[PDB]
Amino acid sequence: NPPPPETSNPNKPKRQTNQLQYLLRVVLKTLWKHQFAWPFQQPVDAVKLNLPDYYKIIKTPMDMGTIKKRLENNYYWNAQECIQDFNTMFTNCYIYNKPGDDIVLMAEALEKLFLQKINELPT
Ligand SMILES: COc1ccc2c(c1)C=C1c3c(ccc(OC)c3O2)C(=O)N1C
Repeated sequence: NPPPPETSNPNKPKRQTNQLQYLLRVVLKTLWKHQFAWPFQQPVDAVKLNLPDYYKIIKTPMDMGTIKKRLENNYYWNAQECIQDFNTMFTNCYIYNKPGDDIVLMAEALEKLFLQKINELPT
């Protein structure tokens, strides 16, 4: 396994915004409880899951456990930065797999719920 994505970085500028607060309290914590959330709650363990090709294909890994810790650590500058991490997580799934796979059906449903929840954010 590669090292997991960082969740802290002292020289990176931090910020707390209403939208980032909402992304943790509402968006992530709601997605987390979905029946299809479990494959996305932690970095992919290529050794445990027997996916030796995973990090040969996926060069910008991301998962909701990392995102949750980044939100809790006020790692992001703005909501768009966190939204980009969700989008990276979803697109990684589509890239590593192919249409119709169970894991892709799961990501497709989670992506639709995610878009529903970020359609309107606080001001
Ligand atoms: C307990 O956490 C788990 C357990 C098994 C899981 C995953 C995470 C997450 C996966 C995953 C993918 C592809 C194949 C796969 O299994 C063949 C798979 O399995 C994939 O793209 N992601 C994100």
